[PDB]
Amino acid sequence: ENLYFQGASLTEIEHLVQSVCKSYRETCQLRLEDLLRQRSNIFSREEVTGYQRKSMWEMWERCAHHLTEAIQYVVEFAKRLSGFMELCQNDQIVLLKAGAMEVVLVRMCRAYNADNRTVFFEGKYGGMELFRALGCSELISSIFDFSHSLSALHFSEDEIALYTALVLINAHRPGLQEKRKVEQLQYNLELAFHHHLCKTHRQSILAKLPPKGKLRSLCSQHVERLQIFQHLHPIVVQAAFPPLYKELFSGG
Amino acid sequence: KHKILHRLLQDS
Ligand SMILES: CCS(=O)(=O)c1ccc([C@@H](NC(C)=O)C(=O)Nc2ccc(C(O)(C(F)(F)F)C(F)(F)F)cc2)cc1
Ligand code: NA
Repeated sequence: ENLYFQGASLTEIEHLVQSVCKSYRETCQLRLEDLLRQRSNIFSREEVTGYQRKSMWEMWERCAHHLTEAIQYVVEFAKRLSGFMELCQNDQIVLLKAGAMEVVLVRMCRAYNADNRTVFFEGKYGGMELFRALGCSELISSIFDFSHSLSALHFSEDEIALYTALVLINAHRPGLQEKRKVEQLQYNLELAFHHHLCKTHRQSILAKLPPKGKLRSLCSQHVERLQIFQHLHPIVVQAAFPPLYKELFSGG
Repeated sequence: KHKILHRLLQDS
Protein backbone atom coordinates (compact mmCIF):
# COMPACT_ATOMS: atom_id res chain seq x y z
CA GLU A 1 0.00 0.00 0.00
CA ASN A 2 2.61 2.64 1.06
CA LEU A 3 6.44 2.83 1.24
CA TYR A 4 6.22 4.20 4.83
CA PHE A 5 4.31 1.04 5.97
CA GLN A 6 7.76 -0.75 5.85
CA GLY A 7 11.33 0.14 7.02
CA ALA A 8 12.46 3.36 5.33
CA SER A 9 16.00 4.32 4.12
CA LEU A 10 17.69 7.69 5.01
CA THR A 11 16.86 9.14 1.52
CA GLU A 12 13.19 8.05 2.00
CA ILE A 13 13.16 9.70 5.51
CA GLU A 14 14.59 12.92 3.93
CA HIS A 15 11.73 12.66 1.32
CA LEU A 16 9.20 12.24 4.23
CA VAL A 17 10.40 15.48 5.94
CA GLN A 18 9.78 17.45 2.73
CA SER A 19 6.37 15.83 2.13
CA VAL A 20 5.06 16.44 5.72
CA CYS A 21 6.26 20.04 5.65
CA LYS A 22 4.49 20.49 2.22
CA SER A 23 1.14 19.02 3.49
CA TYR A 24 1.32 21.38 6.51
CA ARG A 25 2.14 24.61 4.48
CA GLU A 26 -0.87 23.72 2.26
CA THR A 27 -3.36 23.22 5.18
CA CYS A 28 -1.96 25.51 7.99
CA GLN A 29 -5.25 27.65 7.85
CA LEU A 30 -3.68 31.05 8.78
CA ARG A 31 -0.15 32.10 7.63
CA LEU A 32 2.32 32.70 10.55
CA GLU A 33 3.27 36.17 9.13
CA ASP A 34 -0.42 37.24 9.28
CA LEU A 35 -0.72 35.97 12.88
CA LEU A 36 2.54 37.72 13.85
CA ARG A 37 1.55 40.98 12.18
CA GLN A 38 -1.89 40.99 14.00
CA ARG A 39 -0.19 40.84 17.48
CA SER A 40 -0.43 44.64 17.93
CA ASN A 41 -4.25 44.36 17.29
CA ILE A 42 -5.61 43.77 20.80
CA PHE A 43 -9.27 43.92 22.01
CA SER A 44 -10.01 47.04 24.17
CA ARG A 45 -11.49 47.02 27.76
CA GLU A 46 -14.89 47.85 26.12
CA GLU A 47 -14.58 44.93 23.59
CA VAL A 48 -13.48 42.53 26.39
CA THR A 49 -16.57 43.60 28.50
CA GLY A 50 -18.81 43.00 25.41
CA TYR A 51 -17.48 39.45 25.13
CA GLN A 52 -17.97 38.96 28.89
CA ARG A 53 -21.58 40.19 28.58
CA LYS A 54 -22.40 37.60 25.83
CA SER A 55 -24.61 34.69 26.89
CA MET A 56 -22.94 31.36 27.80
CA TRP A 57 -24.71 29.61 24.93
CA GLU A 58 -23.86 32.32 22.32
CA MET A 59 -20.17 32.06 23.41
CA TRP A 60 -20.14 28.21 23.32
CA GLU A 61 -21.67 28.35 19.78
CA ARG A 62 -19.03 30.83 18.39
CA CYS A 63 -16.19 28.79 19.95
CA ALA A 64 -17.53 25.43 18.63
CA HIS A 65 -17.82 27.04 15.14
CA HIS A 66 -14.17 28.41 15.25
CA LEU A 67 -12.90 24.99 16.51
CA THR A 68 -14.79 23.16 13.66
CA GLU A 69 -13.18 25.53 11.09
CA ALA A 70 -9.66 24.68 12.49
CA ILE A 71 -10.54 20.91 12.57
CA GLN A 72 -11.55 20.99 8.92
CA TYR A 73 -8.01 22.17 8.08
CA VAL A 74 -6.56 19.28 10.20
CA VAL A 75 -8.75 16.81 8.20
CA GLU A 76 -7.21 18.20 4.93
CA PHE A 77 -3.71 17.91 6.51
CA ALA A 78 -4.44 14.24 7.38
CA LYS A 79 -5.68 13.55 3.84
CA ARG A 80 -2.45 15.02 2.35
CA LEU A 81 -0.22 13.15 4.86
CA SER A 82 1.81 10.20 3.30
CA GLY A 83 0.26 6.85 4.23
CA PHE A 84 -2.89 8.27 5.91
CA MET A 85 -5.18 7.71 2.84
CA GLU A 86 -3.70 4.17 2.52
CA LEU A 87 -5.07 3.21 5.99
CA CYS A 88 -8.61 1.73 6.16
CA GLN A 89 -11.56 4.11 6.74
CA ASN A 90 -12.14 2.79 10.31
CA ASP A 91 -8.53 3.64 11.18
CA GLN A 92 -8.62 7.08 9.46
CA ILE A 93 -11.78 7.94 11.55
CA VAL A 94 -10.29 6.48 14.78
CA LEU A 95 -7.09 8.59 14.18
CA LEU A 96 -8.95 11.84 13.44
CA LYS A 97 -11.51 11.38 16.22
CA ALA A 98 -8.77 11.00 18.86
CA GLY A 99 -6.22 13.43 17.43
CA ALA A 100 -7.90 16.31 15.49
CA MET A 101 -8.40 18.39 18.71
CA GLU A 102 -4.82 17.60 19.87
CA VAL A 103 -3.46 18.92 16.50
CA VAL A 104 -5.60 22.09 16.76
CA LEU A 105 -4.28 22.71 20.35
CA VAL A 106 -0.67 22.32 19.10
CA ARG A 107 -1.30 24.55 15.95
CA MET A 108 -2.89 27.23 18.31
CA CYS A 109 0.51 28.02 19.93
CA ARG A 110 1.28 29.95 16.59
CA ALA A 111 -1.77 32.18 17.43
CA TYR A 112 -0.67 32.63 21.04
CA ASN A 113 1.45 35.57 22.12
CA ALA A 114 3.63 34.65 25.17
CA ASP A 115 4.58 38.38 25.73
CA ASN A 116 1.08 39.50 26.83
CA ARG A 117 -0.65 36.05 27.22
CA THR A 118 -3.23 36.63 24.43
CA VAL A 119 -4.72 34.43 21.69
CA PHE A 120 -5.96 35.37 18.17
CA PHE A 121 -9.76 35.18 18.29
CA GLU A 122 -12.30 36.77 15.89
CA GLY A 123 -9.88 39.26 14.28
CA LYS A 124 -7.96 40.50 17.39
CA TYR A 125 -5.83 39.30 20.38
CA GLY A 126 -7.51 38.77 23.73
CA GLY A 127 -6.55 37.22 27.08
CA MET A 128 -8.30 34.37 28.86
CA GLU A 129 -10.67 37.01 30.41
CA LEU A 130 -12.29 37.24 26.90
CA PHE A 131 -13.77 33.69 27.36
CA ARG A 132 -15.23 34.25 30.90
CA ALA A 133 -18.84 33.80 29.67
CA LEU A 134 -18.12 30.07 28.70
CA GLY A 135 -18.01 29.11 32.38
CA CYS A 136 -14.95 26.82 31.88
CA SER A 137 -12.13 28.97 33.35
CA GLU A 138 -10.00 25.91 34.35
CA LEU A 139 -10.08 24.56 30.76
CA ILE A 140 -9.30 28.02 29.22
CA SER A 141 -6.36 28.60 31.62
CA SER A 142 -5.03 25.02 30.93
CA ILE A 143 -5.15 25.78 27.20
CA PHE A 144 -3.38 29.13 27.68
CA ASP A 145 -0.67 27.49 29.87
CA PHE A 146 -0.17 24.75 27.30
CA SER A 147 0.20 27.37 24.51
CA HIS A 148 2.62 29.32 26.74
CA SER A 149 4.79 26.21 27.26
CA LEU A 150 4.86 25.46 23.49
CA SER A 151 5.65 29.15 22.65
CA ALA A 152 8.74 28.92 24.97
CA LEU A 153 10.15 26.27 22.58
CA HIS A 154 10.16 28.79 19.66
CA PHE A 155 8.70 26.17 17.30
CA SER A 156 9.37 26.69 13.60
CA GLU A 157 6.57 25.91 11.04
CA ASP A 158 8.48 22.77 9.89
CA GLU A 159 8.75 21.61 13.55
CA ILE A 160 4.97 22.17 14.02
CA ALA A 161 4.42 20.24 10.74
CA LEU A 162 6.45 17.16 11.85
CA TYR A 163 5.25 17.19 15.50
CA THR A 164 1.51 17.40 14.55
CA ALA A 165 1.96 14.60 11.94
CA LEU A 166 3.21 12.53 14.90
CA VAL A 167 0.30 13.61 17.22
CA LEU A 168 -2.16 12.29 14.53
CA ILE A 169 -0.38 9.00 13.54
CA ASN A 170 -0.47 7.39 17.03
CA ALA A 171 -0.63 3.57 16.92
CA HIS A 172 -1.81 3.43 20.55
CA ARG A 173 -5.26 4.84 19.69
CA PRO A 174 -7.96 2.41 20.91
CA GLY A 175 -9.94 0.88 18.03
CA LEU A 176 -7.23 0.73 15.34
CA GLN A 177 -7.67 -2.38 13.17
CA GLU A 178 -4.38 -2.16 11.19
CA LYS A 179 -2.22 -1.45 14.29
CA ARG A 180 1.10 -2.72 12.79
CA LYS A 181 0.58 -0.52 9.67
CA VAL A 182 0.07 2.57 11.92
CA GLU A 183 3.10 1.59 14.08
CA GLN A 184 5.41 1.54 11.05
CA LEU A 185 4.01 4.80 9.73
CA GLN A 186 4.44 6.29 13.29
CA TYR A 187 8.10 5.04 13.40
CA ASN A 188 8.98 6.69 10.03
CA LEU A 189 7.32 10.00 11.04
CA GLU A 190 9.30 9.85 14.36
CA LEU A 191 12.52 9.37 12.31
CA ALA A 192 11.45 12.25 9.96
CA PHE A 193 10.90 14.59 12.97
CA HIS A 194 14.09 13.54 14.82
CA HIS A 195 16.11 13.73 11.60
CA HIS A 196 14.92 17.31 10.97
CA LEU A 197 15.81 18.30 14.62
CA CYS A 198 19.25 16.61 14.27
CA LYS A 199 19.85 18.47 10.93
CA THR A 200 18.87 21.88 12.47
CA HIS A 201 20.61 21.29 15.90
CA ARG A 202 17.24 21.37 17.70
CA GLN A 203 17.46 18.01 19.57
CA SER A 204 17.50 19.96 22.91
CA ILE A 205 13.66 20.32 22.57
CA LEU A 206 13.05 16.46 22.68
CA ALA A 207 13.09 16.49 26.51
CA LYS A 208 11.00 19.79 26.54
CA LEU A 209 7.99 18.55 24.56
CA PRO A 210 4.79 17.91 26.60
CA PRO A 211 3.92 14.33 27.72
CA LYS A 212 1.07 12.52 25.77
CA GLY A 213 -0.94 12.67 29.02
CA LYS A 214 -0.95 16.49 28.78
CA LEU A 215 -2.79 16.60 25.37
CA ARG A 216 -5.07 13.73 26.49
CA SER A 217 -5.91 15.68 29.73
CA LEU A 218 -6.81 18.83 27.72
CA CYS A 219 -9.05 16.80 25.33
CA SER A 220 -10.72 14.99 28.27
CA GLN A 221 -11.39 18.36 29.98
CA HIS A 222 -12.89 19.73 26.66
CA VAL A 223 -15.20 16.72 26.41
CA GLU A 224 -16.21 17.00 30.13
CA ARG A 225 -17.00 20.80 29.94
CA LEU A 226 -19.05 20.22 26.72
CA GLN A 227 -21.10 17.52 28.60
CA ILE A 228 -21.80 20.06 31.41
CA PHE A 229 -22.86 22.71 28.80
CA GLN A 230 -25.01 20.15 26.94
CA HIS A 231 -26.97 19.39 30.16
CA LEU A 232 -27.65 23.16 30.61
CA HIS A 233 -28.49 23.93 26.94
CA PRO A 234 -29.36 20.65 25.16
CA ILE A 235 -31.34 22.30 22.30
CA VAL A 236 -28.44 24.78 21.63
CA VAL A 237 -26.13 21.76 21.04
CA GLN A 238 -28.75 19.82 19.08
CA ALA A 239 -29.85 22.81 16.85
CA ALA A 240 -26.87 25.22 16.56
CA PHE A 241 -23.60 23.25 17.10
CA PRO A 242 -21.67 22.16 13.94
CA PRO A 243 -22.41 18.49 12.96
CA LEU A 244 -18.65 17.72 12.66
CA TYR A 245 -18.04 19.13 16.19
CA LYS A 246 -20.86 16.86 17.49
CA GLU A 247 -19.41 13.80 15.61
CA LEU A 248 -16.05 14.28 17.37
CA PHE A 249 -16.96 15.41 20.92
CA SER A 250 -20.56 14.26 21.69
CA GLY A 251 -20.76 10.95 19.72
CA GLY A 252 -22.93 12.39 16.92
CA LYS B 1 -26.37 10.63 14.61
CA HIS B 2 -24.10 13.01 12.54
CA LYS B 3 -21.38 11.41 10.31
CA ILE B 4 -19.44 14.13 8.37
CA LEU B 5 -15.88 12.63 8.55
CA HIS B 6 -16.68 9.87 6.03
CA ARG B 7 -17.99 12.57 3.64
CA LEU B 8 -14.87 14.79 4.04
CA LEU B 9 -12.61 11.72 3.65
CA GLN B 10 -14.45 10.66 0.41
CA ASP B 11 -14.47 14.20 -1.14
CA SER B 12 -11.73 14.49 -3.84
C1 LIG C 1 -5.22 26.61 14.81
C2 LIG C 1 -4.64 26.96 13.45
S1 LIG C 1 -4.12 28.67 13.26
O1 LIG C 1 -3.03 28.98 14.16
O2 LIG C 1 -4.00 28.88 11.84
C3 LIG C 1 -5.50 29.63 13.80
C4 LIG C 1 -5.42 30.26 15.03
C5 LIG C 1 -6.47 31.03 15.46
C6 LIG C 1 -7.59 31.14 14.67
C7 LIG C 1 -8.75 31.91 15.22
N1 LIG C 1 -9.72 32.30 14.20
C8 LIG C 1 -10.79 33.10 14.51
C9 LIG C 1 -11.43 33.75 13.31
O3 LIG C 1 -11.23 33.26 15.64
C10 LIG C 1 -9.50 31.00 16.18
O4 LIG C 1 -10.25 30.11 15.84
N2 LIG C 1 -9.24 31.31 17.49
C11 LIG C 1 -9.66 30.53 18.59
C12 LIG C 1 -9.05 30.73 19.80
C13 LIG C 1 -9.46 29.99 20.90
C14 LIG C 1 -10.49 29.06 20.81
C15 LIG C 1 -10.99 28.26 22.01
O5 LIG C 1 -12.15 27.51 21.66
C16 LIG C 1 -9.95 27.29 22.56
F1 LIG C 1 -8.94 27.98 23.15
F2 LIG C 1 -10.51 26.51 23.52
F3 LIG C 1 -9.43 26.44 21.62
C17 LIG C 1 -11.49 29.19 23.10
F4 LIG C 1 -10.49 29.92 23.68
F5 LIG C 1 -12.42 30.05 22.62
F6 LIG C 1 -12.13 28.48 24.06
C18 LIG C 1 -11.09 28.87 19.58
C19 LIG C 1 -10.67 29.59 18.48
C20 LIG C 1 -7.65 30.50 13.44
C21 LIG C 1 -6.59 29.76 12.98
NA1 NA D 1 3.33 31.57 20.24
